[PDB]
Amino acid sequence: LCGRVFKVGEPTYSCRDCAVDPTCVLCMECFLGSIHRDHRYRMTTSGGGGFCDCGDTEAWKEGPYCQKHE
Ligand SMILES: [Zn+2]
Ligand SMILES: [Zn+2]
Ligand SMILES: [Zn+2]
Repeated sequence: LCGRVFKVGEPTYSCRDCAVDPTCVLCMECFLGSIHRDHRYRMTTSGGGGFCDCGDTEAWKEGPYCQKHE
């Protein structure tokens, strides 16, 4: 699993099509290797803290894993 903890200023990505709720997010590496880069995504700059949800089926209605972690 990715598990990346976001640092100050780091971009986080959600998918408006696949996220189960708005707290479901991916780090940049997982987002760019995921199906969601072709979807309606939303980038929010992190203030630090929280973690990447790559791999969590309860976080994503489709495409829970990126190509690196699948
Ligand atoms: Zn990640
Ligand atoms: Zn990943
Ligand atoms: Zn998506």
